[PDB]
Amino acid sequence: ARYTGPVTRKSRRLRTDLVGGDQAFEKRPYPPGQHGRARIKESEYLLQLQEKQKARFTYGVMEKQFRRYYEEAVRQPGKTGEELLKILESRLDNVIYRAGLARTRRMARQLVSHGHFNVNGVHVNVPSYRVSQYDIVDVRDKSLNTVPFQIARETAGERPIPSWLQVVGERQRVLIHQLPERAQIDVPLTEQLIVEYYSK
Amino acid sequence: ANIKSQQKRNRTNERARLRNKAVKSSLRTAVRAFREAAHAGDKAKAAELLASTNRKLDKAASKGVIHKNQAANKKSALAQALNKL
Amino acid sequence: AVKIKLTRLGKIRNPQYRVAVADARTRRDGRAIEVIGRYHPKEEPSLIEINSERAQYWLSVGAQPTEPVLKLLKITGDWQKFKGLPGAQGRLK
RNA sequence: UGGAGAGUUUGAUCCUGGCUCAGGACGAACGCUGGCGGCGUGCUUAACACAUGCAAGUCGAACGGAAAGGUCUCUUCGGAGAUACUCGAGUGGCGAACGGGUGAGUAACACGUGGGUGAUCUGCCCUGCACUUCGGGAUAAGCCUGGGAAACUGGGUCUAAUACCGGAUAGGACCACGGGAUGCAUGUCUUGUGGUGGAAAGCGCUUUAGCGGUGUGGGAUGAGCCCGCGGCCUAUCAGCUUGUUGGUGGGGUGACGGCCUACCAAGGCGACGACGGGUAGCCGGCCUGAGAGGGUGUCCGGCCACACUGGGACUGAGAUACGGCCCAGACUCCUACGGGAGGCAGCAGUGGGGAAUAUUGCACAAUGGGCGCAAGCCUGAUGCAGCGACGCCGCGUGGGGGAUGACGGCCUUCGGGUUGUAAACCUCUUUCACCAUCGACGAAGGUCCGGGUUCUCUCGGAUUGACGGUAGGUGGAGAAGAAGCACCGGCCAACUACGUGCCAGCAGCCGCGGUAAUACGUAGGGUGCGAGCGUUGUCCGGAAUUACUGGGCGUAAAGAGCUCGUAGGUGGUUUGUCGCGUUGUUCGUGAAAUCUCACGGCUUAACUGUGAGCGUGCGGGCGAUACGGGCAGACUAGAGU
Ligand SMILES: [Mg+2]
Ligand SMILES: [Mg+2]
Ligand SMILES: [Mg+2]
Ligand SMILES: [Mg+2]
Ligand SMILES: [Mg+2]
Ligand SMILES: [Mg+2]
Ligand SMILES: [Mg+2]
Ligand SMILES: [Mg+2]
Ligand SMILES: [Mg+2]
Ligand SMILES: [Mg+2]
Ligand SMILES: [Mg+2]
Ligand SMILES: [Mg+2]
Ligand SMILES: [Mg+2]
Ligand SMILES: [Mg+2]
Ligand SMILES: [Mg+2]
Ligand SMILES: [Mg+2]
Ligand SMILES: [Mg+2]
Ligand SMILES: [Mg+2]
Ligand SMILES: [Mg+2]
Ligand SMILES: [Mg+2]
Ligand SMILES: [Mg+2]
Ligand SMILES: [Mg+2]
Ligand SMILES: [Mg+2]
Ligand SMILES: [Mg+2]
Ligand SMILES: [Mg+2]
Ligand SMILES: [Mg+2]
Ligand SMILES: [Mg+2]
Ligand SMILES: [Mg+2]
Ligand SMILES: [Mg+2]
Ligand SMILES: [Mg+2]
Ligand SMILES: [Mg+2]
Ligand SMILES: [Mg+2]
Ligand SMILES: [Mg+2]
Ligand SMILES: [Mg+2]
Ligand SMILES: [Mg+2]
Ligand SMILES: [Mg+2]
Ligand SMILES: [Mg+2]
Ligand SMILES: [Mg+2]
Ligand SMILES: [Mg+2]
Ligand SMILES: [Mg+2]
Ligand SMILES: [Mg+2]
Ligand SMILES: [Mg+2]
Ligand SMILES: [Mg+2]
Ligand SMILES: [Mg+2]
Ligand SMILES: [Mg+2]
Ligand SMILES: [Mg+2]
Ligand SMILES: [Mg+2]
Ligand SMILES: [Mg+2]
Ligand SMILES: [Mg+2]
Ligand SMILES: [Mg+2]
Ligand SMILES: [Mg+2]
Ligand SMILES: [Mg+2]
Ligand SMILES: [Mg+2]
Ligand SMILES: [Mg+2]
Ligand SMILES: [Mg+2]
Repeated sequence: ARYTGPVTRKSRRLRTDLVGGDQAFEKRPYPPGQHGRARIKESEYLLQLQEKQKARFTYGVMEKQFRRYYEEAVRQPGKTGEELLKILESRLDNVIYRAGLARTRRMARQLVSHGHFNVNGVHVNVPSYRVSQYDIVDVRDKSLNTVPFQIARETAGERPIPSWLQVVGERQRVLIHQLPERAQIDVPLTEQLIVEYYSK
Repeated sequence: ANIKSQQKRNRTNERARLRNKAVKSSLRTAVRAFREAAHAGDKAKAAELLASTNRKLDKAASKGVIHKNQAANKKSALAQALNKL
Repeated sequence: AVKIKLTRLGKIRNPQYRVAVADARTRRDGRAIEVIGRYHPKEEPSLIEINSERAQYWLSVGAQPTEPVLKLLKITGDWQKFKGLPGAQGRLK
């Protein structure tokens, strides 16, 4: 299931502009509601919970799925926060966001859900698939000459492209050089509080 | 019972038990006779009846009415029985 | 009798199979005496493998395979090289 | 590579110390809600009683026979003709001990782990070697009949077989005497001499269609038995044992064995828990935990036990013989009252108990299994399918813009805030659902007919899928059909108003409500989730509150009133040896599945597969002797004289 609701509301609640550009945000930077302006109690559990909600609603990830990802990130050798960010980036809607083939997350996700995407020429419609190394991020051949798919061309310059994926010309196909590690990951959020959370 | 084979199977089982009964009656009466011979210590009829006793015992073993291990057990038993007569 | 039978260890929609040696008077997903191969009939040609040097041992001692295994046994060629046929070679692809 | 705390004893404090809470899990249940799919899963209580259907059958290449089909006929016009493929009823073989269910009983070599069997069995499977040689007499079935209500059964002829009986020869029987090899003692194998002994079978043929059988040596497999270790409560169970402990001679068993028996002696077990009482199927595992532990043994898989209750044998290689037999007992049915039948803890399904867990479905398509030379028949195993959000995973119920920040709602300090880009509106695309259509993999498979040197092989042709016109691809339409649950004083994330006024009521805890309730009911807002959300119950955690890891006993609970002393535990310094503990290495085992790492594929996931760890333990060999332990000593320092 998906949230399917207001976005600037939760941006206000988490006190961080999650999406890229929002005039609805920054006008009322306080959390919404009738008690929107009250001094909240800065509790450790409070900031941890708001931080995990940040991590979820940034990528549109649901609760137990975020659980499962965290329980395999903990099990993977080394650290856990870097790999958790790695895999939640490797979700292909975030891949489209990095490639610049979308304006917002809720339509980056739907461009996958609605079956406008083949990976190795394979029809995928689940937005939770994880891109591997060297893989091709391609589109259906018949998607051409569609309004968003053609406005996707001239809107490829305002947003910087990360160095872990390569986007090419008239064949709008991405090549994933490698699985991005830590730095090229955009960081609207400090990430050790997820790590601390689930030891409770 | 119920199974078409089960009635036939019992009809064979009675045949088996009866034809087996003939044999084990024979060999029981014969081992008793051998004990009669040995207890008396005649050593002539006791010497000459072995040709019948082990004969029918091995017949029993071949037809499988009893099994060769106990067959050997009994024949060794009476062999050592006359070995002290 | 000792059997070389095809034991089912698959899902609802995938019949993966794994070949061993086991006594006939035994259920499928029981204790196999020794594992000697696998068979996945989902790829285009097949996915086939038999150990090919304990299969000879079992066939020599008397482990008779079943009717779906006998075909696969000609395919891997162990039947021909055990029976002295001129087609001793394996013929899989 | 892994450990969180908070509230509560006081006027205040610090300890001690319980209680409560925050987490996770279920074969779950109940409340509300609810779209689908995938994959798992579903009597945890009554091992309570079962209507109804199927779940064990197979061979005409074993034989006597012709009940049906079609035939060579005659010919009544609706009967004869076994000779004849084909085959009803019938005789024999194998199977039925596998397969499935339940967990009552069982505290036990029942189970887990490792060993011994020089003390053993093992049909059909493989391999090595000889033989198939003479015969006989019955009987089914059939036919004529008798009795009985039937269930079933008596009498008289007649006929076979790979059914039965008699034989000849044949070493893996025996006895005795000996050799030759090995030990671990009763003993083991290979032989010789002599004297005794035991086996069988035939069935078909297009004219190189083929099925058999018997005696044995060795494997393979299954099994039997025995043993070390391990695994609940309880002493408010201290004496248990007489075939008990052992021996001899016997019997019996497949086999050792008091397994049984005659005799003889008087032994065996136990405070390291005998005997007894209670509880309980056990396990790989599953839940929890940082681990050690604690709980538990459900799906799967392994082992055991049982099959209405209790007792016993038979056949057969193989028997708790669930759908075999004998008897007793309890329960339901028929009887013509003399007599008989039945056992769902098999697949369903019914009734009954419970809070509660499902279709009286399809296919043998695949695999495993049974039988037949084979085609083929059987398989409620198995593959599936239906129902239960019962659980896990996945995906949707729109997205980008969109202020004059619209109406309405709520609050208000009456200036406004809040719901809120959330809406109206524009614009774009159809995951899922709808209609239409094609359409599967699972089948280098299963049989027939071309060609194949025969075994084999395909050139290459027909036909065969329960799932299922299902999964899946494509076209058409338009945001169109699709969100609810819980909570908001602290733990704990989330607040104002109105209604109520110790009343209703809430609550886990401590507490709230007696006129201004952030704590009851409603509204608004919000938070956490989301096809799920809450309540219960159970268990672990927090609980270092049974403490091995990891606790304490002056006053908080806790030093016996004191001493001696039994078992036990523990033990100074030194020498040499053993190598039991300890420790090193290797070999074997520690099944598969499970858990962890890496890849691979189901659109990702759940799930699966492969390779590597895990399998902590145990057995054998080869090392070591620092410490502990045994032994043979030594010393005086402890101890005693
Ligand atoms: Mg029969
Ligand atoms: Mg008599
Ligand atoms: Mg004896
Ligand atoms: Mg006090
Ligand atoms: Mg107080
Ligand atoms: Mg306390
Ligand atoms: Mg409802
Ligand atoms: Mg499904
Ligand atoms: Mg017939
Ligand atoms: Mg049976
Ligand atoms: Mg059985
Ligand atoms: Mg039960
Ligand atoms: Mg005759
Ligand atoms: Mg003869
Ligand atoms: Mg002779
Ligand atoms: Mg035969
Ligand atoms: Mg006595
Ligand atoms: Mg004795
Ligand atoms: Mg004896
Ligand atoms: Mg019980
Ligand atoms: Mg702990
Ligand atoms: Mg079990
Ligand atoms: Mg069960
Ligand atoms: Mg019953
Ligand atoms: Mg027997
Ligand atoms: Mg029955
Ligand atoms: Mg049932
Ligand atoms: Mg009820
Ligand atoms: Mg079948
Ligand atoms: Mg089969
Ligand atoms: Mg099912
Ligand atoms: Mg479902
Ligand atoms: Mg329900
Ligand atoms: Mg989900
Ligand atoms: Mg479509
Ligand atoms: Mg809070
Ligand atoms: Mg009031
Ligand atoms: Mg309230
Ligand atoms: Mg509770
Ligand atoms: Mg504890
Ligand atoms: Mg507790
Ligand atoms: Mg203490
Ligand atoms: Mg003390
Ligand atoms: Mg005190
Ligand atoms: Mg004192
Ligand atoms: Mg003293
Ligand atoms: Mg003392
Ligand atoms: Mg002492
Ligand atoms: Mg000592
Ligand atoms: Mg010492
Ligand atoms: Mg993959
Ligand atoms: Mg994978
Ligand atoms: Mg696995
Ligand atoms: Mg294992
Ligand atoms: Mg002194």
